[PDB]
Amino acid sequence: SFPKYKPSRLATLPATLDPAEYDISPETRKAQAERLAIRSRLKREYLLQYNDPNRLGVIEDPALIRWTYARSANIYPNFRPTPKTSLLGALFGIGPLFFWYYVFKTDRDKKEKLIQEGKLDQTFNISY
Amino acid sequence: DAPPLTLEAIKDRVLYVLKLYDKIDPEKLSVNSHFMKDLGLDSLDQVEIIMAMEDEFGFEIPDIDAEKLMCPQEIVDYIADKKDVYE
Amino acid sequence: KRLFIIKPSGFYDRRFLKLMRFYILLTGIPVAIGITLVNVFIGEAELADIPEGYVPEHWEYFKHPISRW
Amino acid sequence: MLKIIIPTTMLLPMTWMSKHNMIWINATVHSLLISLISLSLLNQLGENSLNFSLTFFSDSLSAPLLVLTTWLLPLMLMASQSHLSKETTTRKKLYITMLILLQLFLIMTFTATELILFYILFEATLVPTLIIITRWGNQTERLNAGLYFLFYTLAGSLPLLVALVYIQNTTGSLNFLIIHYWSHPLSNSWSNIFMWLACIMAFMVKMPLYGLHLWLPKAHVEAPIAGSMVLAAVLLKLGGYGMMRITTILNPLTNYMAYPFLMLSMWGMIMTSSICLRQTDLKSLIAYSSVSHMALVIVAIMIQTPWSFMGATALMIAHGLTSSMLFCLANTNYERVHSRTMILARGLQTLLPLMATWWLVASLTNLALPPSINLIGELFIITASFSWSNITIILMGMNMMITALYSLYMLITTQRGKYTHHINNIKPSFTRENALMALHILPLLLLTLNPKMILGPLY
Amino acid sequence: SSLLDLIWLETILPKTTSFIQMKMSIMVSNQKGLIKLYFLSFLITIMISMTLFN
Amino acid sequence: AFSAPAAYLTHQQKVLRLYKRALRHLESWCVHRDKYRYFACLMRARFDEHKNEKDMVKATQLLRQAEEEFWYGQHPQPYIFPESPGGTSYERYECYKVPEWCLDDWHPSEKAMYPDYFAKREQWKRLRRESWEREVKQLQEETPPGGPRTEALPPARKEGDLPPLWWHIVTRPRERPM
Amino acid sequence: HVTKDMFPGPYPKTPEERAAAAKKYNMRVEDYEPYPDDGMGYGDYPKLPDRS
Amino acid sequence: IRLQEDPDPEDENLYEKNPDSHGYDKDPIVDLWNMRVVFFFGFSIVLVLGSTFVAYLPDYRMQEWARREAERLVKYREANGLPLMESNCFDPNKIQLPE
Amino acid sequence: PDSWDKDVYPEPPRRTPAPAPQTSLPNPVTYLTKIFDLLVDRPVTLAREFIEQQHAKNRYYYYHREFRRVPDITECEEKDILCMFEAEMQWRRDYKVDQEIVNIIQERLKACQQREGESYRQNCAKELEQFTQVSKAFQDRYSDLGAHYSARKCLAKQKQRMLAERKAAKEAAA
Ligand SMILES: CCCCCCCCCCCCCCCCCC(=O)OC[C@H](COP(=O)([O-])OCC(O)COP(=O)([O-])OC[C@@H](COC(=O)CCCCCCCCCCCCCCCCC)OC(=O)CCCCCCCCCCCCCCCCC)OC(=O)CCCCCCCCCCCCCCCCC
Ligand SMILES: *P(=O)(O)OCC(C)(C)[C@H](O)C(=O)NCCC(=O)NCCSC(=O)CCCCCCCCCCCCC
Repeated sequence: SFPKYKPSRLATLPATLDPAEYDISPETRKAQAERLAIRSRLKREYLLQYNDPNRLGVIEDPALIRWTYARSANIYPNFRPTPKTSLLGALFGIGPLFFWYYVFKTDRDKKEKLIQEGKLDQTFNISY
Repeated sequence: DAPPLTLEAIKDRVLYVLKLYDKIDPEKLSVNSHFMKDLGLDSLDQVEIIMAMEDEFGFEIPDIDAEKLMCPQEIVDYIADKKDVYE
Repeated sequence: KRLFIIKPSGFYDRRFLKLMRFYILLTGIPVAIGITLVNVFIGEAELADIPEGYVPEHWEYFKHPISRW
Repeated sequence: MLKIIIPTTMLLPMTWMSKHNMIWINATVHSLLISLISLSLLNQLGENSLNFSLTFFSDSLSAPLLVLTTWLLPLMLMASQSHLSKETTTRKKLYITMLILLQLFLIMTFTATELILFYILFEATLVPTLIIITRWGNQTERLNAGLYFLFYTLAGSLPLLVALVYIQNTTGSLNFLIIHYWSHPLSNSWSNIFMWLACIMAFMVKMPLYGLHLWLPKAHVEAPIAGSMVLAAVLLKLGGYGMMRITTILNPLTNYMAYPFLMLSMWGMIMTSSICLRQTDLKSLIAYSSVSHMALVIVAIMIQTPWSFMGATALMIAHGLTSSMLFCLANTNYERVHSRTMILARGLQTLLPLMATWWLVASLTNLALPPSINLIGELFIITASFSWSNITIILMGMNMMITALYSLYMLITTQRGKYTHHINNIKPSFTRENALMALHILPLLLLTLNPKMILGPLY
Repeated sequence: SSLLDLIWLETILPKTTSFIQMKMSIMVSNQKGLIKLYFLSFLITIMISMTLFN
Repeated sequence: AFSAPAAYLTHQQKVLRLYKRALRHLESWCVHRDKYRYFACLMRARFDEHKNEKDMVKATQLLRQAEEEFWYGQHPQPYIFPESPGGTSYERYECYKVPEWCLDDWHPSEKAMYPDYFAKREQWKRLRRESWEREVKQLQEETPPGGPRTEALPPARKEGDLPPLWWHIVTRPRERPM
Repeated sequence: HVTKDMFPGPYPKTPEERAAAAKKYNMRVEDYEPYPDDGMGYGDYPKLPDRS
Repeated sequence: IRLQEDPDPEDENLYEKNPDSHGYDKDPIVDLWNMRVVFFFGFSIVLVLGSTFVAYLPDYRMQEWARREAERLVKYREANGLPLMESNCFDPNKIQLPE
Repeated sequence: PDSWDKDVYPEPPRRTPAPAPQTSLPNPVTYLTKIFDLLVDRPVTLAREFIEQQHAKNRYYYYHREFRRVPDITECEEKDILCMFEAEMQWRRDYKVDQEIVNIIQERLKACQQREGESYRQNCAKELEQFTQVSKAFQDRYSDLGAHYSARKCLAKQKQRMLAERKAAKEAAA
C-alpha cells in the first residue's frame, strides 16, 4: 500500500503511527492515570505557590536544581575508568593534538626546505 | 488597526454562519440551542461548525476546547474571552 | 476608548541617562569650547630651522599648543 | 612610580580612619583620582622605556596594564558595595583593604625591573585573592576553588624561582635591561630544555594553558564579584606579561619548544568555545570564554613576531575590560534572582530595557566586532599565525564562528523570549549598576578611537 | 565538557596527585606508637647508614 | 488551552481529531472553495460509511489505516492560521506583555500620572488579599486524601467567594497589550 | 530548602534504590530508567526520551 | 533541627524606603552624595579629562620626527642618485669576517 | 602647495581638457558648481581668512630634533653596556626612519595607481620598480629578526649574509 515512514533519531516516529497507540492494555490506562495524578499534584503545588499573594521572589524548582547539579558536580563522583571511557578520552584528547602537530610540522618543514633552497616567493613580505 | 470586536458583533456573525448551515433550521435556531440535544446534529457536524467558525473569525480553536463548544452562546463566550472582548 | 498600557518603570533609566548626559557635558562642553578657542586664536606652531647657537626645549620641539603646554 | 605607589598606601589608612558610612565614597573618589594620575604613564618613548629608578620602570607593555588595574579598582568598589550591604564596618574595611593590597601588588608587579622582584610581587598577589575568594564567596565550593587556584599557581611558580636564581648565578644579573642587552643564544640541550620548561610552565599555568585551566572555572565561578572582576581582568594578564618578558633569554629554543604549547592552545581554544556552547551556568560560560581568549594570546606570544605581540597586548586589554563587564552584568542578574542558572530568568529585555542594551553591547564586544580593539588584537594574532602557517587560519575561523555562536546564544537566552512568570522580584535597574556598565564600556570605545596606546612596544 | 574537562583533565593532574599524597600520608601517620617498633626501625637505619654510606 | 486535559483520548476523540486534521490538509491541497467542498463532502462520506461499526477491534484497525493514509498523503506545507503555533504571526506580541507586579514598581510620579487607574488597582489588590485564605481552605477541603487526580479546579460554592486560583487567569495580559 | 537526599546520587543497584530514585525524580517506578552504568558520570539521573 | 540557627532573612529592597534610590546606600543623603561624586569624578574628570589628555599627549614616539627624517633622506638620496634604502645596516669595512 | 615637498611627493602635471559643448542644453553640472561656489566656497573661504588672520597675530615656531651620530654596535666592545646602549638606540632610530621611507614609497605607488586609473599597469612601472628595490633591501635588512630584535641580531644576520656572499663569490671564481 502506502510507503512506510522510517523514524530516525533526528526525525522521530509520530504518535499517530506508533503501534503502541492502538494496543491499549488495561494496565496502560492505569499507568496514564498515575502519570496524570503526578502531573496534577505538581501543578497544584506550583499554582498554590504562584497565586500566593504574600510570596515575593522565585519559586525554587527542585527539578531544575537537580538538573544543574547532575550536569556538573555529580559527574566525577560517578565516573569510573572503564575501557570505553579510557579509549574515548585518549582518542578525543590526544588524537587531535597529534594530528594537528603532524599537519603543522609537515607544512613548516616544507616551507623551511623551500626557504633554504631559495625558491619561495617571499617578495613584498615586509610584515611578519 | 482593525475595528474592535463586540459581543453583539460576535453573536451576529456566529448566528449568521449557523443560519447559512443547511442542516440547521433558521427559524428554531436561538443563541441557547444545543447542537445535539435540540438541534439533532452529531460529532462530525459539530466539528464542521467549529471549522466554519475558525474560518469566519480567522483563528484556530484547539481540539481540546472545541469539543465542549456545544452551544452558540458557548461559542460566543469562548471567542470573546479569547479575543479579550468585554462589551 | 484608551486602554492603560502596562510597562516597566522607565523613570530610573531615564534618570540615569539624564545624569550621565549632564555629567559628560558638565566638563565636555567647556573642554570643547576651550579647544575651539585655542585652535582659532593660538594656532599651531610653524616649523623652522634652529637658529645657530640656540638650544630649544622639548615643548619648543612640539607643534600643537596643548601638547606643548 | 612612587607618585602612584604612595597614594595606594595612603588609601589604606584613609579607609581605616574614615567614618562608617563614608568608606565607599572615600575609597571610590580617591581610587578614581589615582587612576587619573596613572593616566600620565601612557606617554612613552619610541626608543627605550621610562627608567624611573633602579627599582621601577615603565614600558609600552606595562603602562596600559597599570592604567587598567587602577581603573578597575573603583569598579570593584562599586560592585562590592552592592553585595556587602549587611556586613559589619570592620569586615567592610578589611574587604577594601584586601582590594587595596591587591592593587598595590599588581602595580609593583607590572613596574618591577628585576625578574626576582617581579616573581616576589606576582606571587604575593595570591594571598589577597585567596583570602577574598575563600572568605567572601557565597557557596560551599569556594574552599575547594581556593585550594585549586593556590596549588596550581604555586606548583607552576616554584620551578620558576629555582630557574631565576640559577640564571642570576650564571649571568650575574636578573635586571631586565641587562639581560636584554647581554642576551646569548640558548643551545639545544636537556638542561636548556628544562630551564625553558620551568619558566614557560610557570607562566602558562598563570595564563592558563588548556589542560592546566580547571582552577579558572572553579575560582571564577565561586569568587565574589570583585574577585571575579580582578581575576579575569588583570590576574590572567600576569602570565602574558611574564611570557612577553622572559622570552628574551629563551631563544632560539622557543622555535622548537613551542609546538606542544601551540597545538594545546589552538585545540583548547576550539574545545573551550564548544564547551561554552553547552553551559548551564552563566559564570562558567564567561570563564570558558576567558580561557579561549587567553589561549589565543598564548598562541601569539609563542609564535613571537612583532605583529603577534601587538595583537597579544591589544587582546589582553580588550579581554580584561569585556570580561569585567560580563561578570558585572551576570552579578546584577544574580542579585535579582539569587541563582546562576542561565535559563532560570528570561524576558529580561522586556523587564529591564537598559540592561538589555548593556548586554547587547558587551556581547557584541565579546565577539570580535570591528573596529573594536578586541577585533584589532584578534586580527593581528590571526594574521601573524597565518604567516606562521596556513592552517592556523582554519582553526581561527572555527574559533571565531563558535565565539559568535555562544555569545549570541547567551544574549538570546538571558534577554529575549518570554519572562518567567513566577519571578516577581525584578526591581528596576539601579543608577549604580548602570553607571558601572557605562564605566566599563565607554573606555573601550575610546580605546578603539585611539588604538596606538595599547599595541605595546612593537608599535 | 564531560569526558575531558570534568573527568580526565581532573583525573590526570589534580586528582591522582591528591590521591597519592593522601595514601602516603595515611601510610606515614598510621603508626601504633610503639617504641619497640620504631626503635627496631632505628636499628635498621643505623645498619644501613653504616654499610651503604662510605 | 483553557480546558484541563484528560488522562487519555477516547476513540471518538481520536477519530474526530483525525477528521479535522484531514479536512484541514485537504483544504490545503484543494485551494479553491468549490473543489474543497466537493472533496470534503467525499471525505465525510467515507467517515459516515464507516460510522456504524460495532467491532471496536475493526474500528481501531480502520483508524490505524486512516492515520497511515493521512501521513502518506498530508500536505508538506499545510495552511496554518497566523496566530496558531506554526503560524507566521505566532508569539509576536510576547515581548509586549508586561505583568501587574511589574506595574507596581513604578515611581510615585509615574503612579501620580494615572490617579484613577491605581485606585481601582488597589481595590483589586484588596479583593485578592481578602480571599486567599478562603480559596486555600476550599481547595484543601475538596481535595482527596491522595491528592489531585486531575488539573481541573472547583468553582466558588458560596455567595461571597471567588473561584480558587483566579488572580493570574483574570489579570493575564491582553492579546494585544501595546 | 532542598535537602541532601534530594540530589542526584550514584547508580541504583537494588530495586529499593531504584524505587527511591524514581520517587526522588517525581517519576513512576515503571517509567524510571537510568543511563547504563558505563562510568560516564550520569549516575542515577533518568534517561528520558530523546525528543524536543 | 541540629542547630539553633537564625531563619534566612528576607531580601531588603532599597526602593521600598527610598523611592528615588540610586542603589548606593540606605541613607538617602549618603546615597545621593555617593552618586554625585561617582558620576562627577568618574565620568567628567576621568573620562573627559583623561581622554583629551591622551589625545593631546606630546609626540614622544617621534612619529612625525621619523617622517620628516625619512623625507629628508629620500630627497637627498634621490637627488644624488644613491639607492633610497641602503643595502647594509653596518659598514663591511668595520666588520671583520673570520678567515 | 608649500605644505609638502614636491620632490619627495611627485605629481605629474595635470592636463585638463577644455570644455567643448555641442548642444544648446544647459549644463546641470555647471549650474550646480556655480551654486556650490556661491553658497559654500565663499563662506568657508571667509571663515578661513578670519582664522588665518587670528593666527598671524600669535606666530610662534617649533623645531626638528637633530641627533648627532654615535658609534655603532660594530665599534662597541663586548659587554660594554654604555656603548651598546648608545648603538642600540641609534639602530632603533634608524629602523624607524627606514620604516617611514618604505611608507613614503608605498604612498607613491598607491597614488600613482589611482592617478593613472585604467592604464596603471604600464604607466606605474617606474614606481613599481622603486618599491620592489626598496622592499627588497628593507626585507634583507629586517626580515626575520623577531619580536626581541636588536642591533646585535641584525649585525649577526649581516655577518651571515656577508659570509654567504663571500662563499658564493669564491665558488663562482673557482
Ligand atoms: C553621552 C553619550 C555618549 C558618550 C560617549 C563617550 C564619552 C566621551 C567623552 C569625551 C571623549 C573625548 C575624546 C578626546 C577628543 C579631544 C578632541 C580631539 O582630539 O579633537 C581632534 C580634532 C581637533 O583638531 P586639533 O588637533 O585640536 O587641531 C588641529 C587644527 O589645528 C585645527 O584646525 P584650525 O585650528 O585651523 O581650526 C579648527 C577650529 C576652527 O574651525 C572652525 O571654526 C570650522 C568652521 C567650519 C565652517 C566654516 C564655514 C561656515 C562659516 C559660517 C559663517 C560665515 C561668516 C562669518 C565668518 C567668520 C567671521 C568673519 O575648530 C576646532 O578646532 C574644532 C575643535 C573641536 C574639539 C572638540 C573637543 C571635544 C572634547 C571632548 C568632550 C566632548 C563631549 C561631547 C559634547 C561636545 C560639544 C557638543 O578633530 C576634532 O575635534 C573633530 C573634527 C571633525 C570635523 C569633521 C571631520 C569630517 C567628518 C566626516 C567624515 C566622514 C563621515 C563620518 C561620519 C560623520 C562624522 C562622525
Ligand atoms: P459522532 O459522535 O457521531 O462521531 C461518531 C463516531 C466517529 C465517534 C463513531 O461513533 C465511531 O466511533 N464509529 C466507529 C469507529 C469509526 O467510525 N472509525 C472511522 C475512523 S477512520 C475511517 O474509517 C474513516 C477514515 C477515512 C479517511 C482517512 C483520511 C486519509 C486521507 C487524508 C488525507 C489528508 C489530505 C487529503
